[PDB]
Amino acid sequence: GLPIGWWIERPSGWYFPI
Repeated sequence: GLPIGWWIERPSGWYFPI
């Protein structure tokens, strides 16, 4: 969802490690 966080997302962007 957001480039920042932990790793890449499914739809787009990155996600958080929680």
